[PDB]
Amino acid sequence: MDRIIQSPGKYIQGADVINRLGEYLKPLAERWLVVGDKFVLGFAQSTVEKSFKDAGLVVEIAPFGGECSQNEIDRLRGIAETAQCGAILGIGGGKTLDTAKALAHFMGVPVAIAPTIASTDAPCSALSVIYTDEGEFDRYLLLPNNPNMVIVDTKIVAGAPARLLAAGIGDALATWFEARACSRSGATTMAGGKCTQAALALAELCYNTLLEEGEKAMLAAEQHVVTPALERVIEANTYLSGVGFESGGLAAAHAVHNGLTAIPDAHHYYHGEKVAFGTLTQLVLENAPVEEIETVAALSHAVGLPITLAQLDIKEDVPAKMRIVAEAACAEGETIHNMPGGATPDQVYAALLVADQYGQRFLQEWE
Amino acid sequence: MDRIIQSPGKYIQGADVINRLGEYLKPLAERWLVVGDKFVLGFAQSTVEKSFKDAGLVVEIAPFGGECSQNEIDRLRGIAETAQCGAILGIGGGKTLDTAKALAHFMGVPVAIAPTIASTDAPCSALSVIYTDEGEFDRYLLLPNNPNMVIVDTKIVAGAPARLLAAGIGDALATWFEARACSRSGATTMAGGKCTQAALALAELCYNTLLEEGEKAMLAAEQHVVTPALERVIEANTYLSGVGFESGGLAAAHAVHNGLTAIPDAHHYYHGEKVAFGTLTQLVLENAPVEEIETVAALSHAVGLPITLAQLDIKEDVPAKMRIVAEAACAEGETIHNMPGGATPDQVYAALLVADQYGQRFLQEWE
Amino acid sequence: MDRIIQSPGKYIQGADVINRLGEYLKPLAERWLVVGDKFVLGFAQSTVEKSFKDAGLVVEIAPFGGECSQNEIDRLRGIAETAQCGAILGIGGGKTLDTAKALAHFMGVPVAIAPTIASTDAPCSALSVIYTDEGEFDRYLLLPNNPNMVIVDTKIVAGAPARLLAAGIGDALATWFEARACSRSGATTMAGGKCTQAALALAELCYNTLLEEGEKAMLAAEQHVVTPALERVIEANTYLSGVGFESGGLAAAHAVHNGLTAIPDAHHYYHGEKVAFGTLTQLVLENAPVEEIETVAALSHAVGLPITLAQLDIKEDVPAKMRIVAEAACAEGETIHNMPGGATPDQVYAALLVADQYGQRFLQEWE
Amino acid sequence: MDRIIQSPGKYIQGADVINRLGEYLKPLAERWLVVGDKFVLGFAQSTVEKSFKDAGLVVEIAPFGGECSQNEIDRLRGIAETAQCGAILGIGGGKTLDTAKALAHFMGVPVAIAPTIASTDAPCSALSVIYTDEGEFDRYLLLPNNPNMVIVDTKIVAGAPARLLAAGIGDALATWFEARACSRSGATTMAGGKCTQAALALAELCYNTLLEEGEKAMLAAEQHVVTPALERVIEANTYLSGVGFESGGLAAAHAVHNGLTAIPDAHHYYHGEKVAFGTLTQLVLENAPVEEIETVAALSHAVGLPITLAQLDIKEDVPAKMRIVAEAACAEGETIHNMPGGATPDQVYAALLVADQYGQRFLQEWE
Amino acid sequence: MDRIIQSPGKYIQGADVINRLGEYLKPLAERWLVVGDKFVLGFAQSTVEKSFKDAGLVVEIAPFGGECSQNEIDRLRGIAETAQCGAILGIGGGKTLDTAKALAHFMGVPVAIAPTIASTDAPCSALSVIYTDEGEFDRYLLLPNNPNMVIVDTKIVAGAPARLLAAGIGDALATWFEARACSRSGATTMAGGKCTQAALALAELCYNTLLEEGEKAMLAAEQHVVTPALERVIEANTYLSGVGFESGGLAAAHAVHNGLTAIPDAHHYYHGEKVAFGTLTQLVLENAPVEEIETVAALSHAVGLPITLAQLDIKEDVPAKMRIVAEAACAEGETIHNMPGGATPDQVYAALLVADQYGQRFLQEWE
Ligand SMILES: [Zn+2]
Ligand SMILES: [Zn+2]
Ligand SMILES: [Zn+2]
Ligand SMILES: [Zn+2]
Ligand SMILES: [Zn+2]
Repeated sequence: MDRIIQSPGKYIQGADVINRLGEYLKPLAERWLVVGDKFVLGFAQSTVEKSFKDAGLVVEIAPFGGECSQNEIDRLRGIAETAQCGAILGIGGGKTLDTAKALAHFMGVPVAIAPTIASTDAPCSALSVIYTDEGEFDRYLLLPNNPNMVIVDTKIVAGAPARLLAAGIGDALATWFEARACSRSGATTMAGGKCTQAALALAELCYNTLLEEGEKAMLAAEQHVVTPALERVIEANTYLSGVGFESGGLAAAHAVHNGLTAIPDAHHYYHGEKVAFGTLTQLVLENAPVEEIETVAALSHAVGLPITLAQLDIKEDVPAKMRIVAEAACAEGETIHNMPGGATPDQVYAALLVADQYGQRFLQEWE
Repeated sequence: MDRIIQSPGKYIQGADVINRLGEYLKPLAERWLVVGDKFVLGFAQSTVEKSFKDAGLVVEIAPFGGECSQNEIDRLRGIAETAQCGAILGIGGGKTLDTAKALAHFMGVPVAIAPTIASTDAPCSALSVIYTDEGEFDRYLLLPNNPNMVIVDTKIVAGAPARLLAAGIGDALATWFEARACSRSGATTMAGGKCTQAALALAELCYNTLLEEGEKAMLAAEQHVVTPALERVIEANTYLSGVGFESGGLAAAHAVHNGLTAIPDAHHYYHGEKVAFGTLTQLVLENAPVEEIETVAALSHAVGLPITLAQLDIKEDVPAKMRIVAEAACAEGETIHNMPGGATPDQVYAALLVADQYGQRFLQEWE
Repeated sequence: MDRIIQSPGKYIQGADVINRLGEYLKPLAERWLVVGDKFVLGFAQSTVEKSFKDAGLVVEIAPFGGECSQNEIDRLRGIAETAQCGAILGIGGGKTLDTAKALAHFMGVPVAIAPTIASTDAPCSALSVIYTDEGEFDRYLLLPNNPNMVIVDTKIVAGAPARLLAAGIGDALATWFEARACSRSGATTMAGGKCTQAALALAELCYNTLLEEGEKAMLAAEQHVVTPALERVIEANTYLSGVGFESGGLAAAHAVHNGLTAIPDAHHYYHGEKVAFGTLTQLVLENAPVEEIETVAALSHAVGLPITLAQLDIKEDVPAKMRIVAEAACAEGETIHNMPGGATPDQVYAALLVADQYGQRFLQEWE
Repeated sequence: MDRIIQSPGKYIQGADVINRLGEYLKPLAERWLVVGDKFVLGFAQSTVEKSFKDAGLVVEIAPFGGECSQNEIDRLRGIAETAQCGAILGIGGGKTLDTAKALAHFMGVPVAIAPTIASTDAPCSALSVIYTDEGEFDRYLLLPNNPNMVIVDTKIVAGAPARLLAAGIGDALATWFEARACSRSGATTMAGGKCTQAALALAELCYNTLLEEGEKAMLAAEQHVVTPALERVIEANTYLSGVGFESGGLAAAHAVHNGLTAIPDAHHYYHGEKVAFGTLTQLVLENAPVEEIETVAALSHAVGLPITLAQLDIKEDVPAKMRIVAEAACAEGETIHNMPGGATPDQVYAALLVADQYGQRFLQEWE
Repeated sequence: MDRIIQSPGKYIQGADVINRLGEYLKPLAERWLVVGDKFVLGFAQSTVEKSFKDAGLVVEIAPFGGECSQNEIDRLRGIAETAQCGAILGIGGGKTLDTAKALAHFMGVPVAIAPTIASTDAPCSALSVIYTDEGEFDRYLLLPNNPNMVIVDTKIVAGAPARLLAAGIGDALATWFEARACSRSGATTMAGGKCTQAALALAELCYNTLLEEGEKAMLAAEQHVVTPALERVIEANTYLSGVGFESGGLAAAHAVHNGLTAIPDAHHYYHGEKVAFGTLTQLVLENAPVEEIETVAALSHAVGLPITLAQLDIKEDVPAKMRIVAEAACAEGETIHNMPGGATPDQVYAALLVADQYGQRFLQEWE
């Protein structure tokens, strides 16, 4: 069929770049509503308003309620209309950015996304994961276009807990392996077409960047300072992993992540930490070479990601729980079917237990 | 500085994709202005009208004057304002596409670009090219956004004259060496910042795609058929070249192309045919290793591109003419100053004469 | 799915091996029906009768009608029931061996296969190609088991025309590429399942043996002497190629070969000669790397196989004839759908014209 | 000599494949006798009867006594003849399968072999192994042909004790070294001739598979689940090890195995466990390179196989017990003579003590 | 710019070479002033006077005060002028050698430099290093030419404390990384121009020598004996490190060294010991590949050099003391600007903390 690649129109990243929000956003619109994370605004609202004023723009700073509900979308739209805003800027965590994207869609205005943590691949994407109130996956919610601009302040991001950066590494570690399987299987990407050569290049660039700079970036994040290794990992976590998964395809890792949410044991863990184990489960499922799985297992453990089920607090009734996880992964419309050859709930259940047994041996041999 | 990458929102390519212009373009607008020249609508108008009709879209045909003049934009803006057009769709060659991107800027509406040839990297960029009369350079006129959508029909491109695909390979072969040179020097790219890891990976992917698929794509182009090698080169000529040049950087290869237009001898040669010689010039200028120059010289000769000044019909008064080219290439605002250490016109003059010597010997002793 | 590999019960190979047909076939049955045409029985009958007599076996000679038709199998059935034969020995070429294979199936008796040429991979397979009485194709008859015993006399094969051995190399040379395609796409082999690791091992062993012994074997072939290189190409032409295609899978090359049969120009050319050009076409279709295509075209030229359409006497009205070959190859049930991603007739048409252009240039620059 | 390769007619493996036993066995006969051990029929009988009945077949379930004796073969021959059985299906472990294969031979009917464990290379072979009543090796009993079908349910095999899969790895691990030895010496294989290229590739593929998948398979075996690595190892344990030892040849490894049965100490250890030490002994005997011995020693220990005599419970009066093993291995009719340059009992005695010291040191440095 | 490489006129090294000081110095002058520290003349004076006297030279022994002050230079200038001295010979450590070189400059006479330790790259250079009286870096004082002769007695150097040879390794270890940085950025070297090829080869040769001979040399140093490895390291510590830093350029390593002198904690540590941590800091700053950082960290620790701040006694109030180091390194007139893309004090501060964490972890895994 057709080959399609989607991208945000502009990706900018740099230290203290929120000082330049005004100059970068001015071409898009003149009247902006800012849906700001309460924590981000507590320490930076002054400089955001100054950045806009110095560029001759008008702002309506709107503290984000916290949840990405339709109530909150409606409330924010009223503010935006009363102020006659022509574009939305979301700045903060994922729930903040997902709201800004939904708002600007309903208002048919351009959107700017400014993540303040590099913990998932969601920002650049034209997507949204819809979740039941029990913490279990439901559906992917698509949007007609990607954000117009993504702006990443690497100094703000370096301030977050390093666990968040590692969770982004976990979500990005999957990119190459799931896009590669979609290429092998002739699967359709979330952009609606076959793989381009470009998307597969970025997905493989993502994986290699994490291998070469993951541990060094983790060192800078713990000190909350910016080094070039950190910059590269933030780009891998945001642009590369975003364009890679959307335009290269999802497969077993994210299906296993959605399957893990169907049990409450790992509810208190981040997206990327569950994806980290889904990658390892995909490598067993597709019988990756022993050298490949050892590398992925070693980098994952080197940044604190879980490589066994106990590290996601799954410790009792493991078999019963893994049947639920496996059936959930194989549900209708799930991405596990993009695996070369496909996968059966008996097959995913096997890989779960075997990935776990492999992770346990690696932690033993590391001592 | 910040690191910035720009891209069209969506890039689609595939065989007979014009039949699906309706469904791809619908989420962007409903009432469209189709801009094309007599030849282009000769074979497309019927299928374009039908695709938009079955999708519930209103289409307004508007033949093109052949040149990207301000009078043509206002004229087309009138027809579009009268028909209440929501988006502009340009279909055809560079002039048509540059017109459609310039028009939709003034009207403040989305644009879709449907190139019917892969001969320059212009389609994806947020850039026109401003020239003189009889002469051929003025400046680079910038744009605020990249095209909303680029849709390349590979069956249409396969029907074009193969010489036009070699021109595209010429314009694209320069991408990696110019972006590499900007990475080595810290040059600001036309996206406004430093190189992203992503921009450099697509620029290198462009070079390797031409190396591995270039001649295979030419076999298909001369038979006017679509093979996977042809699709890969089309993507390298359009998307990889367009993003790689604009977000990777320009250097001496396009400055020397721009100087080659200050003399009249090569006016009957295409854009990428003169870039082909500017790439070799830059490889002499930067003293690229011999294995690198030979590889670029051999591929260029394999697809019919010029590697000497006589192949651009410059056979008389060569030093005096090359002094004009050199002085033009080093003019203020030209991109040759992005080379590591810069470039004096004495050194560009040197590089032109030595590059021409190299090609003469390659055509003799090294083929 | 299940993974299945099928093989003949015993494959025996040696010089002057028909002298030992009696002791090899003795444990299967005592009364044997020997099917063979006039030419083969002309040089083999006396030797078969001696070997069977000294071994204590009973022979019933049954001269072969010449066609592998249903009526010819029925006729040989009556003859074989009247002589109360316990097994069937077919000796000679394809249509004979195919007739003996199907006859022993309907009679529920062992079969031995004694090829006197190594020109196709048919002998070892559990398949008989059934023609009408007048000689037109009828159906592919799938047998439930492979030949109980296959006995190849290398000296007899050395005496045959060398053009036949080169045709065998053509048929075998498709083995590795077609099975690798079926592995990538997950196709079902003619053995009813997915690829075993063993079948793909033998498929690739076949390809390397042709690369390493092909030229050396043809020297022994044209001198009608037996050398170890000839003994290896015979094994590759018979057992490796046979299990390779049946348990590894068929794809574009044999599909394209059937399409060439629709064109009447290449009628006076052999199976493997048409298959050789089918392999080149598949390599263009699947965009195999230039180094791979070059290696295959070089080996094909070294053994006299056709790498252009004019070497198959297809010189006039080429675009019309290729549209017929392409339609015939993409027909229902034809193995082109085993390609990764499948192939449309327009894609197979394109590959056919480009593969021909490639071989033309290879022939031109090799001289 | 003639080069000969034998094989079972059809090899099938898959998870839950006993559900499809009927369709696979359909073309062989309508009325089947099922020889099953009492334990195996406990979980399999109900499923077998449904698979046969739904396929339009007729089954007669005959529980297996436990031993492969002539009295047991005669007793089962009665049941089959009274029930007018057209073929024999054995299902279970080695003694069941060996019985089935013999019974079908005397009745002159086809046989299907469904092994429920992958612990030995004997399924798929056209032979039995004769023993005394003290436990010492007697001879090999050769059958005329290999089984008609071998059907391996991988889910059933994963449920077996993991020690049995490791015993299969120990048996299969010798395949390559003994076939390579026979090729080097030009010995005659159990299939009656010289090595074919096909058999050496299958022998080597066996070794490489165990190296690459052996540890991943033991993870899934110990969880009693099916992963692609466990399936590859089962195919290596059964088909590759089967064709490889029979048509690639035996040498010192199995000779040294038979010697170890001449002493009572290693009676509690399975077949493949003693073959494991035989392979190390052969590697000392033929003076394998120190990197080759270590790789084999490491893989053996990684899956629990003995690499010292004490791990075979041979701990007292070792030089006495090894002289017995040495002369037993060197006896008339043993394969030790297939070693390049042969081997005297003094030489094998040397290799036994030295291999033991090697493994003791390998284990000592496991700290 | 112009490419420039400076050097001392003659570099001589050998065991017991102070016995030959006279013949080597003969052509420079007949009447010499010998500036010697009181300790150095203790073992050297008697030998020096005999080497000079036997060579027909005339010597005036002037004991060195201890400091390189103008009052000391004037005092020695008096002694020399009264004794009608034609050249100056300094013999001892850094302050003696720096004094000798300055004195000869004011008198306009030749100078010979005989270093008794190999702890720094300053012998051979055409410069002094100016300091405050608290211990903080002031500036560099440039001399017009390099010394006329540098004569290094390797036996004398082997008698020095081994810690001093390791300090020379720490100084020399930076030569390649700083010259490579200056080459990359196109910075101007201390010799006034751009890097020559000769200087980069000497810079890289320095690094490779320390890698290959560093540990072997520290064995002989700690035994105070002369081996070829100790001689190669002395040449790398003195000549290669000398020409390499002066005509290859300085960057972040020595800039970070000067910062560490802005705080009092690391005062008990020699020059090269603080440069050792500066090299690690530069390697973080420029984001060197993780294999390059580790090789340098490993070699440093192998010879006793600091790879953490605590090993420089910087243990309390670290973020405070590092901000001082950072701004000191980034001051005007410092070489940090020679880094590709330069470096802000925030960036150097990042690199200081991160490098420290890296070394702490390198050391932690030393168990
Ligand atoms: Zn994710
Ligand atoms: Zn261009
Ligand atoms: Zn064929
Ligand atoms: Zn065995
Ligand atoms: Zn220094």
